[PDB]
Amino acid sequence: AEHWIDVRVPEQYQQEHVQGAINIPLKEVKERIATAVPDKNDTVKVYCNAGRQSGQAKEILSEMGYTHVENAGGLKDIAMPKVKG
Repeated sequence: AEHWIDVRVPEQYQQEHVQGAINIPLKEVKERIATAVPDKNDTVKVYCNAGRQSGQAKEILSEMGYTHVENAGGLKDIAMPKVKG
């Protein structure tokens, strides 16, 4: 399966977020991933407004010992349905 995580400020989430993502900012992803995705073998796709901060979150998660994290890109790149906050 997969889980999707918005890793930026809620400010993007308010206007639109990938349908099925949860806002877990970069600053906090390190701890909150454990409650969002208790099985770190599950696929985790991170994205943010500019793709970069999801890149950083991916590195944080890789340090936390994830096996299937991926930076999807930036919010613009993900071609899933989106919804507002």
